[PDB]
Amino acid sequence: VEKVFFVTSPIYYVNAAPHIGHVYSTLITDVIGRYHRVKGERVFALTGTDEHGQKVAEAAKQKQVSPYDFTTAVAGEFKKCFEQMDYSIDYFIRTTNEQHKAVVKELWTKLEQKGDIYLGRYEGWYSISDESFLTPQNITDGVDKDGNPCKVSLESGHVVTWVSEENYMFRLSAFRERLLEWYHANPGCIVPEFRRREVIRAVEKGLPDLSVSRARATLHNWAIPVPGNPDHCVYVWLDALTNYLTGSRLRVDESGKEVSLVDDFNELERFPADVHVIGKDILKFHAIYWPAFLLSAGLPLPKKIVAHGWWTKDVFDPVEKAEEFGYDALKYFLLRESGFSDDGDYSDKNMIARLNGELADTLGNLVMRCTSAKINVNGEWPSPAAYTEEDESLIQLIKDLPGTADHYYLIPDIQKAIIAVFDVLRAINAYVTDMAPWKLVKTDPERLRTVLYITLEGVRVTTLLLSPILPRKSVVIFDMLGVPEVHRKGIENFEFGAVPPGTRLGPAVEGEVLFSKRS
Ligand code: MET
Repeated sequence: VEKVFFVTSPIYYVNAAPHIGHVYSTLITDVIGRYHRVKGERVFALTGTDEHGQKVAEAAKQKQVSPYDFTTAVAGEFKKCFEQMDYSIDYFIRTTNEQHKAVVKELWTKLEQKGDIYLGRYEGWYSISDESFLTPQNITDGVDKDGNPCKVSLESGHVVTWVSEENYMFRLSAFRERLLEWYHANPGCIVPEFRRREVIRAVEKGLPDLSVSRARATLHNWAIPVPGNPDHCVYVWLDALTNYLTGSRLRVDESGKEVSLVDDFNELERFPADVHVIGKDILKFHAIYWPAFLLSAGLPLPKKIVAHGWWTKDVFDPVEKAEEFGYDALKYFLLRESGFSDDGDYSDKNMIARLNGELADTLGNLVMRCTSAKINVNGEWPSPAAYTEEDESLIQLIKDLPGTADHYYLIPDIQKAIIAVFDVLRAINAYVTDMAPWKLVKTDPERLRTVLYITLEGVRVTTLLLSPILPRKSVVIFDMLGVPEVHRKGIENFEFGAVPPGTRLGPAVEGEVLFSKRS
């Protein structure tokens, strides 16, 4: 299928200012989308804000402001944060958007028409902060904002309240077997594997029907009305999930403004998403509810959901840390340190260790060596002579790197991808140290040609595969190496030897620093 590669992030509640967590989830989305662009693929990356609901309404009230004013303000904060963070997201959707509201009504009507929505009651627990329905097995004892007894969610520890309302119910129970068939027929669809196992376990125990409307008073009328029943408002999560479907049907300005909503998702060739990036805290909504709505509506299911280890929505300001330590470096650190396990050492100490250790010493030092006037005296890419077995062994590593990094990026496990690239980087260092090209300038010019060219090409290819992570710094590196633009993207330039000998390096600004060491 030739289609637009469609990668999304969650859309974040606007009850508070954007923080780390939002920046991480969108960072992952950004990176995946950036990697597919360097492969020369069509990409559409989506991010945005979740603006309706009781949670947000009550946050706006607590600040003595109108919901319209409050969502617009916080959303603007989110837009400023993501711009400052230097992403490359193709569109920023808001659920207050009028074109979005129309897709929600369409989808609602489609589910109703398919027979999958009936009027019933929900009587049970609810976490307003998580906008989540919970069974009694999922709550426990706690304390409110005053030490007063109360019940909280096991999931998140937020206060839960009992709800007894006549609600429109979605027939989630009817989709249990079809979802299990989906999980098993596509064992890559949920990443990492242990979260794929969790979802299956849960669906296997059985599924209750899901409330998809609420009484309009309860939401403070800050919500999308149920089509043909203005007493009710569409559940914030059904509303929220439809974000993905909406964004797949929006034609976008050259300045990121929606200008048109197309009738049919096929028209823009984006739906269904090839990867949903989410945090572990919103797995049920994306891996159970979402495909059930889509199976009901006759729509196509996503290909991959990847749930990382952070808590999506919840001492570290992203922009200030990036001002201190560097943007690409901060992004690199976040991506390198965490797996699907949120047990990352995020201290200033470990940030500096990785900055100095890997960015400055492994990669930075290596770039400076092969470009320096000491070693590379003609400031160009040499023609290599004959390769020795040690030469060939390093070359093999470089030739194998792209296919390996590619598979990691596609899982997606971006940490593993970085580790693979830096293994090759550590090897190239060991080769350089072994060959001592600095001594070779004098002793053996022909030998140097070989060592230097292999060093250049290794640095080029690692840098290319590192470019979705270090997008500003890779441009600097390519500039230093003198790599023509056309060679900076495309799978054509994954191949060893795509930049010809004789290519001149780019001027030198000997106020160096690729990465300046710290503390
Ligand atoms: C459809 S993504 C919804 C995510 C939710 N608004 C959150 O912030 O966790």
